[PDB]
Amino acid sequence: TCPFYKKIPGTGFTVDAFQYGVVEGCTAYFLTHFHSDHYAGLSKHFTFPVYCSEITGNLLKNKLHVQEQYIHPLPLDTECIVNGVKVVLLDANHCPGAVMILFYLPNGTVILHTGDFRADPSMERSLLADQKVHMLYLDTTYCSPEYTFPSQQEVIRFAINTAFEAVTLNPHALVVCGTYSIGKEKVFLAIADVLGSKVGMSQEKYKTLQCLNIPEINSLITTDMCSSLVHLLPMMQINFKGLQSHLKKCGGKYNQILAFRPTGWTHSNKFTRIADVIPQTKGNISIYGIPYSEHSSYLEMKRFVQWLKPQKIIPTVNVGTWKSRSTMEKYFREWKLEAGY
Ligand code: NI
Repeated sequence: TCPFYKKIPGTGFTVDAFQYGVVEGCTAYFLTHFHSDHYAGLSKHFTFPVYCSEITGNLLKNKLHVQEQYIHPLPLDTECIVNGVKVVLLDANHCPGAVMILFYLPNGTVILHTGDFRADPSMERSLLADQKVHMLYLDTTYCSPEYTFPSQQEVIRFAINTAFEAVTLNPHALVVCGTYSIGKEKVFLAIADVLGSKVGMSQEKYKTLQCLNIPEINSLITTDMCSSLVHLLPMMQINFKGLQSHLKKCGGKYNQILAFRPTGWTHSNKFTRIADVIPQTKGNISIYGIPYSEHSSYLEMKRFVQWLKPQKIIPTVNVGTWKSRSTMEKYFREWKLEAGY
């Protein structure tokens, strides 16, 4: 059944709750972003109102074939009334089109639902600065102090420098980047830009990217693989067997592959810096795991929450085990006692 952490009290609303059939008493289904664990269950047969960003609404229409009459896109940073309740969508700094949602309940309670987010100090100067938030539905993916990672900017600088050096030493090297969802587009776009190439990909992935309102996108991507020296492949194909295979397909146009796997966190984060990362190599193939995250680090999460000073925190991630739930509740109390709210 629909878990309590997907329901917004005092409303008929639910958040990211499309896989339970009809939820009894739901008058509006919000969708924070187009990732499959969140939209799971949506299709062309859905006949309830879906509230979301413009970009998520482009993906619902074009990729899932949800009918236009049930898609209600809202602008960001704008007070909107939905079924009698004032709401605001804020950028979540996750993937394209991802939002946080502010609900202003008739009784005076204010609720923030972060969806999936990567906390940033810039959020401290959004419409959130303007009133008190009583309850926080929090993306707790990385809520443990071991989870450190570099800035997105640091990681992109590493990738750009690595790729440019490799291709300038060997003009017959191919760059490949893995993907299995929207998000992390800066990785492959920044590398293709430094190399003066467009990125080449499948027709399915090109169609996905043409939904994202990225400026000048026609200048940056293509379905013509042969004209491109940055290829995108399914993340599943980013291994020695899949890459050797792919290289056969290019007809001796290339003699070397340099590949990127943008992971979340991986335990080499606890020891090594970005400047010191090394690839796995077999023959003429090298695979780099780079820690490009679209979720808050522990310290970014902690800073956001100590700034916001909520009265109550409801985790939405890692809620399935008693050990995880207890661990998280201990950190929340530490933060509250340190900051004095
Ligand atoms: Ni997500």
